[PDB]
Amino acid sequence: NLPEHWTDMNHQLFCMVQLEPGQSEYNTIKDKFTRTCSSYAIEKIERIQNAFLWQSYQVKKRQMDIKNDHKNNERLLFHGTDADSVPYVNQHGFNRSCNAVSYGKGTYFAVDASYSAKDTYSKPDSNGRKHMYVVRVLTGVFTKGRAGLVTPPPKNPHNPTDLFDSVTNNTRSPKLFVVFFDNQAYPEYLITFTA
Amino acid sequence: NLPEHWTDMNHQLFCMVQLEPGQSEYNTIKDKFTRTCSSYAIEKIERIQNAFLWQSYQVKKRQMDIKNDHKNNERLLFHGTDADSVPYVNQHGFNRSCAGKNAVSYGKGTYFAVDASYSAKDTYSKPDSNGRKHMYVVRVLTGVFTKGRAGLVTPPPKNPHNPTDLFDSVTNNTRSPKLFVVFFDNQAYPEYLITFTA
Ligand SMILES: O=C1N=NC(=O)c2cc(OCC3CCCCC3)ccc21
Repeated sequence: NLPEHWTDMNHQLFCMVQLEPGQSEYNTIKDKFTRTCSSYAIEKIERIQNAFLWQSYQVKKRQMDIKNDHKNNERLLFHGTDADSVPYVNQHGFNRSCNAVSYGKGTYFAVDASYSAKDTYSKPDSNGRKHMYVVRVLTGVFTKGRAGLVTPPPKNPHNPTDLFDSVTNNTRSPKLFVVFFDNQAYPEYLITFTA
Repeated sequence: NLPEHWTDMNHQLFCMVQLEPGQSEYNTIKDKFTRTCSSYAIEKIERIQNAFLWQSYQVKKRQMDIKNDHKNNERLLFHGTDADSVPYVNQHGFNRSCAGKNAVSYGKGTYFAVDASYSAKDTYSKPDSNGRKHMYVVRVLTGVFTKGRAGLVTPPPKNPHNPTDLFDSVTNNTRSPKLFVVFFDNQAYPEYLITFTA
């Protein structure tokens, strides 16, 4: 059930597709980044076409839409990483088992590209290049996190196994989200850029 | 995609079904257990019907069936646990983030035993305040495996020059496997819960 805007993959199940500058899709992703990172230079934007990761993510989306009884469970967020982690994320997505983790032992995503653009996250490589993903994240129903969580808290400790979907730094005005399960986040675009 | 022999759950996403001694379904699990645990006695065997865990696991199985040549990717293995963990495993499955360090570590992941006698150790199936021990019977996507190492947080690569193309699982011994370790969510479906006593 591969999305229409994906380009043909000659019957393969993984491809990184470089976007054409000045076309609709590239302009949309560039604008999301330049909202907070207009001082940075974009070398390229690639679309991640990973059929298996997409399948597993879409199953978790359909389940969360049923569980929560509404369809507003997805946000587009940013994730900076080092060059040596890019092949793993492209093929396998995000892994909590692989910086501060003050809101719990999960994978962190930023609302603002400027946060992910810090050298501690998007570490410049031996050529000065920095790497940041644009990510579809199933944030669903969220609560404030805290140090040492291995899953989100329960919604009511009367039923300890009915969990929040994610945690955040601030519930009224979130700037980051943490997810604790595989296939709750789909890396959709990779931005390669310089300071 | 829910199996046609499951009980009708009437819109519900989750149910535990108590099996009847003398049914083939009960007897096969009883025999699999008693092969190595004939000193213990079974109280009851429950079929775990968890729609979401089943969906996510069957998607992973179809993907491993495509990726691997013509491999039998699935084994039926045992997992002992404490009573405090049973409600979470029934609803959410096996979380590597909650796993203990094993007395012989082949990596940081969830451990599954070939023999019920391994899982029947008090270290894993801790007796509760009523002297009941709990063991799951689990469908596990072992796939293509190699001998593990204590340092691992994912299975190792098949080829050191292609670090992202990974083994599916690791074992203690490739020639005579007695334990498997998996490192990803929805690679194991808790199928039956055995409640047993001395
Ligand atoms: O883009 C990111 N890539 N990798 C991260 O680990 C990461 C982490 C992150 O917030 C970490 C949080 C910040 C406030 C204090 C506690 C810790 C935000 C973005 C990122």
